[PDB]
Amino acid sequence: SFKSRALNHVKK
Amino acid sequence: KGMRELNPNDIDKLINLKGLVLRSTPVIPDMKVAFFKCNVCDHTMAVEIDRGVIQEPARCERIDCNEPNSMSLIHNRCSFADKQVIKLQETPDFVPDGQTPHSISLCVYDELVDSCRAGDRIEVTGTFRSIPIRANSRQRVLKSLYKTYVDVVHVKKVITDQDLAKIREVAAREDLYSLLARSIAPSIYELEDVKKGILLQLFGGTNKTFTKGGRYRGDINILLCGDPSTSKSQILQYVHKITPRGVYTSGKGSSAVGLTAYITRDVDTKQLVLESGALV
Ligand SMILES: Nc1ncnc2c1ncn2[C@@H]1O[C@H](COP(=O)(O)OP(=O)(O)O)[C@@H](O)[C@H]1O
Ligand SMILES: [Mg+2]
Ligand SMILES: [Zn+2]
Repeated sequence: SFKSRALNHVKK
Repeated sequence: KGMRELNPNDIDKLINLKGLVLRSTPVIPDMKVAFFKCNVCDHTMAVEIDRGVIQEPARCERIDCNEPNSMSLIHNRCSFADKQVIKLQETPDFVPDGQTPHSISLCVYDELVDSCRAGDRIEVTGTFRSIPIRANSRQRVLKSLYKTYVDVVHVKKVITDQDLAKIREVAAREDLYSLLARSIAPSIYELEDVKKGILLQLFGGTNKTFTKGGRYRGDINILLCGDPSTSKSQILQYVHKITPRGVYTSGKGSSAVGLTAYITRDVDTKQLVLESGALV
């Protein structure tokens, strides 16, 4: 229904 | 060169100036190297500044993280330098026909900051630069008239063992008192006692730091009262030249407040300040 992307805190 | 002889031809060339310092702004921090941190991956990078422009990055420089427009400036981690702006007034002699003397602004960075005080005669070498003035804050539009100023690169404010060995030789002279008393005021004739008294004032007594009480100062006060035509004012001027600090105040030309201190306000800072009188 929608397009979303996610950024993870562990990536820091 | 004179402050009234700088033409457009002499722009971006090394010139030499001399004048009197009128006022200097406080230290201004000038950015040298900027510091950017990625809001996502917390990656830090430093970028240089060219011609007053930050070479900001469009996106994070890391390969794994490439989020655009996620970089932010950390204000308190960027390297900074010292900047100061001075106003120089041309020497009174250069004034052709008694008008308001012209003034030229100067910029000094790093070591030369806080090198010249207000009310001092200096000789400055620097680049005669020119820079546009923006017509308004919120546009790139520029005025056609350029502001002129000087980028200072050098400032000159206008004991060795051999001298000490020389000085110690005079002290051995038996007639040292007469020598100094005769050299303090060469022109005045047959006033040896007056000269001697004047000399002992220059040396002064001995300083004492004294707790359980108050400080005791070895300063000597001398009064020279006598017949008019005798050399009184001449000795006053002669001593006024020798001493490193002093004010030639006269009678009926000075006020009670004028001697001690005057209460005033600073327009630039809008704060209550006090000036130093003749005695101070
Ligand atoms: N002993 C002296 N040595 C040198 N100059 C003298 C002497 N006596 C008088 N004069 C001259 O007389 C003038 C006295 O004027 P001034 O010193 O102004 O007197 P006062 O300041 O006491 O009114 C000086 O210009 C000085 O040249
Ligand atoms: Mg006099
Ligand atoms: Zn990043």
